[PDB]
Amino acid sequence: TVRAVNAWGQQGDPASVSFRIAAPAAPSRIELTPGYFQITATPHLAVYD
Amino acid sequence: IRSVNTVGKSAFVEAVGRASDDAEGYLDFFKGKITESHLGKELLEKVEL
Amino acid sequence: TVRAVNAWGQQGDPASVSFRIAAPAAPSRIELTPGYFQITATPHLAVYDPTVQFEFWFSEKQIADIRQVETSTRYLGTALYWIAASINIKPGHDYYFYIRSVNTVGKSAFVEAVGRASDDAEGYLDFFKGKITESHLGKELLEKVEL
Amino acid sequence: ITRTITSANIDRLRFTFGVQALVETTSKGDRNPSEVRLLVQIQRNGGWV
Repeated sequence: TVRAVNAWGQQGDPASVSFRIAAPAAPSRIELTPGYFQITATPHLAVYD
Repeated sequence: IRSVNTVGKSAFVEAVGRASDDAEGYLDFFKGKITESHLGKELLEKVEL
Repeated sequence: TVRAVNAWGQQGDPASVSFRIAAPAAPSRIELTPGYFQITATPHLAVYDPTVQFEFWFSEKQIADIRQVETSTRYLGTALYWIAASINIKPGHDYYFYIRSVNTVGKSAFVEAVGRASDDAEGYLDFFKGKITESHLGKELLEKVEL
Repeated sequence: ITRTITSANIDRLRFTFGVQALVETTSKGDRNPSEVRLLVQIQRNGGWV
């Protein structure tokens, strides 16, 4: 909420805006490339993040 | 797999994978280099016989 | 530009200094150490530049134009070092790498490196010097045993 | 470096010195501080002090 203060100290009517901080999303897909005796997992997301 | 940030964590995601099964491709590297030395004792007695 | 302001508010003659923020430099040398079926690329720079991280692009065939590299090749990923272990990597064939440094401010130009997997088959087989037994031979070779 | 003073009425003298850099770079690329030493000499009596 932001209010504008005069030189004499008075305060105007309020104006507001709301935002959200969010937890990361789960991986959309996991790529598995078989190896000799190893397996490699490279997770990927739709959004770069 | 779950994504982790400084602010929070996501939910787990499941993936299933296996190692490589193309044994012939791996053996093609040893196409000509197997000699009598690599043979076992139970196979050398065949050589003498 | 810095100027000195009096107590009464006046401003003095200006003084100036100029600096430049620059994109990271391209890798100088790329070290390629062959493995069993894997190749390891470790880029290096003359200057330390702690901010830089390297970007690897893998190509089966040599690319004629550096501008074409971004489209034709495949984007392996970004890290300090990368290893490419898969079936497709074979000792007989040659494989090409393209590496560019990436920062928050900008990116460098692509650099090309050519590498191949290890070919010392006898050194690998020395691990199996005595452990081959009758089980490991195939059917076409066991009929030899009976014959 | 040496210079001579020829003015008649002076009461104090100020010397502005400095270094262009002091960073020391290791083989790996780490950077460490260093040090340097200076002496300011005036020819009192017959010998430099």
